[PDB]
Amino acid sequence: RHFANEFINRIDELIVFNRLTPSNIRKIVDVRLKEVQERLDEKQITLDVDDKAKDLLAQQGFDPVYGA
Amino acid sequence: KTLCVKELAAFLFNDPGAIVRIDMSEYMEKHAVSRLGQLTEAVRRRPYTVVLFDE
Repeated sequence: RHFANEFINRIDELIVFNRLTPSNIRKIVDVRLKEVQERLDEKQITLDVDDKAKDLLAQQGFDPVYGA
Repeated sequence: KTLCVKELAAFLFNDPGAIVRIDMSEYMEKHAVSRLGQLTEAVRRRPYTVVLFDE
């Protein structure tokens, strides 16, 4: 309704993003740990995360009205 | 209402393009007779075109 009736027809796909579910929060911190390990490889520093650090940061970083 | 306009220009003029699209969704003022100008200069380059009025 904000644009025109002929402008919405030229768009190929109308991908609508959804809300970040609490079950997908565990997979969010798994991506951030990859960027940290690749930066410490030049200094020969191995970073390891147990199964307790990812669970605590998942329940505290949940913010649906702002995202990640 | 849209495919029929492109069909007339592709047969009577042998050109799929060169379609003057004038949207009236924004020209809703008393001073809209001076900016249309846009319609007078759109057909000046090619006198054998089509005119479309959307909304």
